[PDB]
Amino acid sequence: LVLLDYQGMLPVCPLIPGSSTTSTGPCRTCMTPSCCCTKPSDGNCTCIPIPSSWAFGKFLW
Amino acid sequence: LVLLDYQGMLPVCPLGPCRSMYPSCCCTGNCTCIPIPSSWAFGKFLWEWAS
Amino acid sequence: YVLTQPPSVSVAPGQTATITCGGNNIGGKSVHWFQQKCGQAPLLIISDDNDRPSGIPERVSGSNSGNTATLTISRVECGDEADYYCQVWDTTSDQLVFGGGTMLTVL
Amino acid sequence: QMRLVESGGGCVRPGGSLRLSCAGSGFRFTGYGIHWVRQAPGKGLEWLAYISNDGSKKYHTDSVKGRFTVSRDNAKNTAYLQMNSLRVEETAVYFCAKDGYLSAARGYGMDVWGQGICVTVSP
Repeated sequence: LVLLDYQGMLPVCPLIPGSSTTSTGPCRTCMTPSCCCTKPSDGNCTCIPIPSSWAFGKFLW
Repeated sequence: LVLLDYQGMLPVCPLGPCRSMYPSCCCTGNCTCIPIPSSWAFGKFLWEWAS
Repeated sequence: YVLTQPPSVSVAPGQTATITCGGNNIGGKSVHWFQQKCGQAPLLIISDDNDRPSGIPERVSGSNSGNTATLTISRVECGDEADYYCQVWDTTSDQLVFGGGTMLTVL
Repeated sequence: QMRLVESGGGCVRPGGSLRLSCAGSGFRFTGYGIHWVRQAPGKGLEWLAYISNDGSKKYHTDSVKGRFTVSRDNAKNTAYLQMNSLRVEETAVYFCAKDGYLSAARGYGMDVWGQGICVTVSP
């Protein structure tokens, strides 16, 4: 489970800060478990891609 | 980490109307998104990954 | 990043309208469609090339593929007369680009 | 509901300056980036600037780069656009529109538009 997320095999969703700029966007821009999306009560589908490696480790930090 | 898991506070995409803020769906035409399980997301993902 | 869009489209009450805005690589971009009636603020009617917001009539449907992205309004009322604007974030130069606007005419 | 109000427009001399405040309400102003668009009196929409959900990334058009400058204050729920060295062809209707995505570095597309403040520039 530590070697798995090194390969990126654990698709743990990155958290959307909601108060600090990130690499979020819409569904279409995800391409350029693919990405994790939210529908805020005052916004469109905000989608942030899972990291290609250390997704679980990056989430835990 | 499993108590952190049974509370569903780590979102793992299992492997569509959408929904720091926890993302509530994982998406791959229209935007089709599978919801993340409320509790034991990592456990269910591992159970399906080996099955 | 030029976003070509027809200067005008004329339809009849009951028919359908297709406003087709086209870029070089519009298939790899998030096309948003806005509606602006005369003397009013533009209104988002299509997002993510197809996601219709809340309250927008379901007759409105966007599309995006290849070099062109189209907005189709089916069974247009006389109240659909407006200017419809494409909008994409050109990531190569990091600039938002609007289309030329298509003045819909519903006779 | 979600509503943006622009302020600070009006007649200015050719070469003057303005700061269009943009008070947003009905939404979490801290989580969404604010665009700035202008529409000439009879022409199409023209993107003018964008500022991220906190202010880290700010983008400008090439015709206004080095003259216009976005800014914001999430505590006051406002967004500003300092427009310096305003030219004659700069008269338009300026809108501030919130981006539709939380904490996005790029303004992929607006969600709620402002009312639009009419800026005129003439002797």
